[PDB]
Amino acid sequence: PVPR
Amino acid sequence: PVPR
Amino acid sequence: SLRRGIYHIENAGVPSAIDLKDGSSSDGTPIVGWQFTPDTINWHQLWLAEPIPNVADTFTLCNLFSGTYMDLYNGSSEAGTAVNGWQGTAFTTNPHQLWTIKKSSDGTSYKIQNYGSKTFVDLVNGDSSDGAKIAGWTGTWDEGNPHQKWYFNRMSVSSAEAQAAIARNPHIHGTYRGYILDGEYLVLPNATFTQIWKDSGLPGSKWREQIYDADDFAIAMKAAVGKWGADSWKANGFAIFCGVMLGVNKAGDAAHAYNFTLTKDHADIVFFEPQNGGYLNDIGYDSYMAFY
Amino acid sequence: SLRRGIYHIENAGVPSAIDLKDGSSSDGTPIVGWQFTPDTINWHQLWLAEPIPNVADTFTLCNLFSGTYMDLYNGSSEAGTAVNGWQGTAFTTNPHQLWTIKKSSDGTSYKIQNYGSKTFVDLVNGDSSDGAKIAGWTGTWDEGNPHQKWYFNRMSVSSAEAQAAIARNPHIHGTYRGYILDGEYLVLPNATFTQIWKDSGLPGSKWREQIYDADDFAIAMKAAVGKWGADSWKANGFAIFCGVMLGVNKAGDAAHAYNFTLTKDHADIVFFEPQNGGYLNDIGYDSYMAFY
Ligand SMILES: C[C@@H]1O[C@@H](O[C@@H]2[C@@H](O[C@H]3O[C@H](CO)[C@H](O)[C@H](O)[C@H]3O)[C@@H](O)[C@@H](CO)O[C@@H]2O)[C@@H](O)[C@H](O)[C@@H]1O
Ligand SMILES: C[C@@H]1O[C@@H](O[C@@H]2[C@@H](O[C@H]3O[C@H](CO)[C@H](O)[C@H](O)[C@H]3O)[C@@H](O)[C@@H](CO)O[C@@H]2O)[C@@H](O)[C@H](O)[C@@H]1O
Ligand SMILES: C[C@@H]1O[C@@H](O[C@@H]2[C@@H](O[C@H]3O[C@H](CO)[C@H](O)[C@H](O)[C@H]3O)[C@@H](O)[C@@H](CO)O[C@H]2O)[C@@H](O)[C@H](O)[C@@H]1O
Ligand SMILES: C[C@@H]1O[C@@H](O[C@@H]2[C@@H](O[C@H]3O[C@H](CO)[C@H](O)[C@H](O)[C@H]3O)[C@@H](O)[C@@H](CO)O[C@H]2O)[C@@H](O)[C@H](O)[C@@H]1O
Ligand SMILES: [Ca+2]
Ligand SMILES: [Ca+2]
Ligand SMILES: [Ca+2]
Ligand SMILES: [Ca+2]
Ligand code: NA
Ligand code: NA
Ligand code: NA
Ligand code: NA
Repeated sequence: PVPR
Repeated sequence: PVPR
Repeated sequence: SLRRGIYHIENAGVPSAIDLKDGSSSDGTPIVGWQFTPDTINWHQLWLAEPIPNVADTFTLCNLFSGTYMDLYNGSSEAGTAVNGWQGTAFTTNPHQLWTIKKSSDGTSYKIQNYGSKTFVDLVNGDSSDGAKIAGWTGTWDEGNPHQKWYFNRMSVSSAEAQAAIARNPHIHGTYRGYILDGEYLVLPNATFTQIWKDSGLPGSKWREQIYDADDFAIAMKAAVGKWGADSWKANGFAIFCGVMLGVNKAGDAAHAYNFTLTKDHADIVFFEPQNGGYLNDIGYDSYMAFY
Repeated sequence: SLRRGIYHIENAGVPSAIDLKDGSSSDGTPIVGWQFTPDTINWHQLWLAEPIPNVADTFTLCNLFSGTYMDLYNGSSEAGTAVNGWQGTAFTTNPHQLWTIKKSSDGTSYKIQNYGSKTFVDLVNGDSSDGAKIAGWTGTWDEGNPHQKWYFNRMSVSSAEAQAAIARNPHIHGTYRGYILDGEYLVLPNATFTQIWKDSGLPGSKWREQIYDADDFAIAMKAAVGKWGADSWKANGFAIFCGVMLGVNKAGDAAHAYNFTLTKDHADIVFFEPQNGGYLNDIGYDSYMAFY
C-alpha cells in the first residue's frame, strides 16, 4: 500500500 | 557515491 | 468514464470556466461562468471529482479552494434552479451534490446531470460575461446544445501516470527504485512551481559541504511544496506533484539530489535544480531513487 | 587512531570541557575550561576533528559553532602559550592549527600535541573554574599528568555506524532499502530533537487525506532539522542525524511515514512520530525504505  |  | 481527479471545467461554446464566485466557502455561494488564463492556477475554478461507489458515472464535485461542493439548490428540477457551493462530504448520499458525468454527443465534451433532478448544468444563454449564471436546466444526453457541454480539462495525474512518465525518461539508472507517497497529484505550471521556490527562501541559501548540500535543497523544496498545498487549498484527497530524485553521473563516481515535475501534457518529467531554479531535460545524472 | 568526527573534549582530572569563550568567531578568542551539562547540546564545546592526509594521527579541530580553529598563538613552544580560536581551513598547512592526537598512558584519554611546537594542550593547574586558561605546555606522551589528558566524547556517527544501527533493529522489512545522503552526522539528544519539532510548527499541523498526511509530516521534520543545522552551526563537513522511514504493518495492508533518531550509545535507532512528538521502540510498522 501507500503511506498515510 | 553519496549525493552532494 | 471520467476518472477521479482535479478538473478545470470549460464551456464548449464560449471560453468560460465553472467558477465558485470569490472562492467563498459560504453556503449558497453562486457558481458562475468566468474567463480563465491557461497555464496558471485558476484559483476558484478547480474541481475534485470523487466517484461514488455502486453508482455508475456519478461523482461529487468539490471546489479545491473552498472545500465546498457543487449543489443544486433544494434539488429542484425547475429550469433556472441555482447551482451553488454548499458544505458536504466526498461520498454524500445528498442527491443535491451528486452529478452523473458522461460524454456528450460530440464524444469529447461532457454533460453534467444532477442525480436527483435529472436536469443538466447549463451556462444560461451561453453568456460569456464574467459572473454569468449557471443553473440546472431541462435537457437530454444526446442534443448538441453547447450551453450544457463542458470540457473536463484534467489538471491532476494518478500515481500510475506519474510512474509511467518517469519510466519513459531516458535518464533513469538501471538500479532505479521509486517510492510513491500519495494517489492523485495536482500538476503545477512551472510558473507556480517557480513561485513556491522563490517564496521558500531557497534562492538565498548557499551550498555548504554536508550541512546544506544538494540533498538539503531537494528535501527543502519538497517540504515547501507540501506546505504550500496544505496552506493554499481547503479540499482533501489529493497532493501536489513535486518529486525528489537521487542521481549518479555517467562515470559512476559522483551523485546529486534534485527535484522533478511533469510537462503540461503529463506524459514526461522535467528536472528542477533547487540550487538555481533551473528546469532541465538533462541534469547530468541518472536517477537511482525517487520519492514523490 | 581518533576517527573523523565531532567531539566533546572533557579533561580527565576535573569535569571541564574545552570551550571557545562565548562561541566568538573573533581571531584570538580564548579557549578555556568550562563546566558542561551531559545530554544537551553544549553550544561552545563541540569540535570537528578533520584528519590531515599523509600526516599520521594529526587533525584540525574546528569549533562547530564559530567555524574557527584551535590555534597555538604564534606556534610558540613556551609553556603558557595561549590556545585561541582563529580563522583557518580544514586541511591547512599552518602548524599553529595542526594537532597530533593519540591515546595517553591510561589507554582511554588522549593527549593533544601541537604539530609545530610539540607542546601539549594543558588545563593550567587543573583549574576547574569556568574560564580557566588552556595553554600549550611542555610534556611527554607517556606521563600520567591529568592537566594534559582529554576524553574525546564522540557526538557524531559515520553513515556506516548509522547503517549498522538500522540493520540490528527488529522492525525492518525483508524488502528494506536505505539511501544514505551524507557522511558524518551530529546525533541530537531527544531534548534537542523535540525542541526542533516544537519550533517547526508541526505540533499545530492537522492530518489531512493525501494533502498533509504522514509523508508530509515526516519530510517536514527532516527539512526542519536540516534548516536548524545550517542556521545553528558555522562549521561545514557534517550533517544532523534525522531519518525518514516508510513502513508497512504486519498484515501488509497499511503503510505509514515517520522519522527516526539514534540512542545515546549510537548503537540503535528510535522511531519518532512527527504527528505527536512521541519516541517509540515499536511504531507498529516495519521499514521498507529509509533516507538519512
Ligand atoms: C438557442 C436555443 O438553444 C436551445 O435552447 C436553450 C435551452 O436548451 C435547453 O432547454 C430547453 C428548454 O428551455 C430544452 O429543454 C432543450 O432541449 C435544452 O437543451 C437552454 O440551454 C437555455 C439556457 O441556456 O438556452 C436556450 O434557450 C434550443 O432548444 C432552442 O431551440 C434554441 O436553439
Ligand atoms: C602537580 C604537578 O604536576 C606536574 O606539573 C604540572 C605541569 O606539568 C607539565 O609541565 C612540567 C613543567 O612545568 C613538566 O614538563 C611536566 O612533565 C609536564 O607534564 C603542568 O601541567 C602545569 C600546568 O597545568 O601544572 C603542573 O605544574 C608535575 O610535573 C609536578 O611535579 C607536580 O606534580
Ligand atoms: C485569487 C485571485 O484570482 C484572480 O481573480 C479571481 C478571478 O480569476 C479568474 O478570472 C481572472 C479575471 O477576473 C483571470 O482570468 C484568472 O486567470 C481567472 O482564474 C475569478 O475567479 C473571480 C471570481 O471568482 O475571483 C477573482 O478573485 C486574480 O485576478 C486575482 O488577482 C487573485 O489572484
Ligand atoms: C548558548 C548558551 O549556552 C549556555 O551558556 C554558555 C556556556 O555553556 C556551558 O556552561 C553553562 C554554564 O555557564 C552550562 O554548563 C552549559 O551546559 C555549558 O554548555 C559556556 O559555553 C559559556 C562560555 O563560552 O558561554 C555561555 O554562553 C547557556 O547557559 C546559555 O543560556 C546559552 O544557551
Ligand atoms: Ca500519502
Ligand atoms: Ca546534507
Ligand atoms: Ca550529501
Ligand atoms: Ca501526502
Ligand atoms: Na445564493
Ligand atoms: Na461510481
Ligand atoms: Na586573545
Ligand atoms: Na592523517
